[PDB]
Order: sequence, then structure tokens, then C-alpha cells
Amino acid sequence: VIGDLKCTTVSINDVDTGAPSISTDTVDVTNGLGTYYVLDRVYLNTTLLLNGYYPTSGSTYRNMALKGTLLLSRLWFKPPFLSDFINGIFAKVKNTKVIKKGVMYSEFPAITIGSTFVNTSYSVVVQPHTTNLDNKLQGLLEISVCQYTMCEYPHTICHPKLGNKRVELWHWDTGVVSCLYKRNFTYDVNADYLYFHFYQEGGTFYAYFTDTGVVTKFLFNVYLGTVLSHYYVLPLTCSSAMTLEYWVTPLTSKQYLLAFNQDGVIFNAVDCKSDFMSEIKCKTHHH
Ligand SMILES: *[C@@H]1O[C@H](CO)[C@@H](O[C@@H]2O[C@H](CO)[C@@H](O)[C@H](O)[C@H]2NC(C)=O)[C@H](O)[C@H]1NC(C)=O
Ligand SMILES: *[C@@H]1O[C@H](CO)[C@@H](O)[C@H](O)[C@H]1NC(C)=O
Repeated sequence: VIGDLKCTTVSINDVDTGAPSISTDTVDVTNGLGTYYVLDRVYLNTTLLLNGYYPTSGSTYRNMALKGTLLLSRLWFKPPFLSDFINGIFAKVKNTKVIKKGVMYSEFPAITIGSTFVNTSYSVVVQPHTTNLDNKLQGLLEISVCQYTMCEYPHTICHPKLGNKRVELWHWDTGVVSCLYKRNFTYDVNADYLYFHFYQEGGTFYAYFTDTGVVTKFLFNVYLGTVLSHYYVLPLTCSSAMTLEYWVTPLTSKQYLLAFNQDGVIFNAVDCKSDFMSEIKCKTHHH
């Protein structure tokens, strides 16, 4: 279970469907993938050695995405799906596109990051929303940090047009919920992949995002005064069959070599300590 409130009793079983699959491709940071722009700092036509919360080049991704229709397993809401959140995570999220009657729909999983997922604690929720306005799909990423009464089996649903056997049910709060942060961010419904950095430092949670390149940009930060310990990528239920991807690899404090072009755009990155060839590159001066 995620939270400790039973929100549903309909079509819940104890079926084992397998563990999260591992990508055949490892973490590759060469083009800037896995890095983010430095907050309030513009570097132009230069190379920079700096410390941040980065993935490790050569390491693996796990596909944490879960998709069902009606039947949901209790095991989907336990480890290894419910996972540890230490320093942070880097995410490569597939924007699954589905076309029905001339309308393209955008679908990908929501994620929650918290400790106990009980309303005596704050939980981070990053959830997509879509609507069709004048035959053109609009997309929003809703990010909130609230004392949610999270459900035991939290899940989202697809756009109503694609068909649903279940209702959206990931928390249950009929009163006023205390939130430290909440707002909507736009996302490109036509993007192939969305990239995220989520990390914590000195009691402060940070979020970075992009869907227009491979280098993420600062969205927001919030002071919690506590340490987050777990993350969970929520199942998405839909009557339409589709394949979802939410690739996750951990972040740790690492020294990277970043290359910025004349416009201040990151075009190259080296994970200095990932192997000896990278160590050579970083030892050869550059800041
Ligand atoms: C972000 O945008 C979404 C979608 O417009 C907002 O969610 C709606 O909130 C209203 C008022 O509470 C409800 O009547 C709708 O049912 C909600 N729609 C959906 C799809 O959830 C949300 O309030 C916005 N968040 C913030 C922080 O402004
Ligand atoms: C960029 O920096 C390099 C040194 O690494 C220098 O040769 C070049 O003149 C600079 N270009 C611009 C447009 O400032």
C-alpha cells in the first residue's frame, strides 16, 4: 500500500505480474541529458566543473510505469514499485500519444514523492491534465505539496474519450488540505519525452523539467523541514490499450563537466567519476 486509507474495494487482487523492466540502454550524459541549468547563473561559451545532483553515466533505468484497465494488484503498491527516494531521481517520461476520431490525446503517469503518505506528512504530487479546446489538445502539469490522505491503491485515469472502467482516486480529502506549494505548469502535448529532476537538499525539495530539449530547467523549490524517503509512480487505468514508460535512475552528489555554447545552452556533459576515460576529460583543466 501507499497511503493507509482504503478508497476502493472494487477489482483488487494479489496477482504478481513481474518487476519493473530494466532499459537495455544505460545512462548517457554526453549531450547534456541528465543535467540541468544552474539557478540564477548564465554561463556563456565556456566549460564548467561543478557539483550537483546528477545521475551516474553507465548506470541503469527502471521503467516504473504501470498500466491497467480494471483489475489492479495489491503488489503493484508495494516494493519494488514503491521505491526509495534518497538524494533524488532523474526521470525520462514517454508521452504516450493516442488518436481517436481525429483528436490526439496525451497520456503519462503521475508521480508521488513523500515519506509515509499519511496526512500528518506532506506529499509531492506531479500529475498531468489535458483538455480539448477548439480541436487542439492543451496540457498542464499540476504540482502540489500537501498533507494528502493518500489512498492505499492510488491511480489516475485516461481522458474520458478513451474509455474508463475506474474513477480517478489517489487521495480522499473532503475538508481543507494544507499545502506548502501548488500550481500548474504548461507542457507540450506534442513532445516525445518529458525529463525531470527531483531532489532534496537541506530540507528543501527541488523540481526541474523540460520537454523542448534534453537539459532540464528549474520549476520550483519548497522547504519541508523534513526528509522525503519514498517515491511512487501511480498506475494509470484506461479501457484503451496503451504502453506507458516512466524511466527512473537515481541522483547523487557528483562532479560534472558542463559545456555551454554562445547562447548559454548546455551541449555537452561529462560524469567525471563514472569511468577512467571521463576522469581524464575532467582532469584536463576546464575550470
Ligand atoms: C490546475 O488546472 C486544473 C485543470 O484546470 C485545475 O483542476 C480543476 O480544479 C477545479 C476547481 O477546483 C475543478 O472544478 C476541476 O474539476 C479541476 N479539473 C481537473 C482536471 O482536475 C486545478 O485546480 C489547477 N491547479 C491550480 C493549483 O491552479
Ligand atoms: C569563445 O571562447 C573561445 C575560447 O574557448 C574563444 O576562442 C572564442 O573567441 C569565444 N567566442 C566568442 C563568440 O566569444
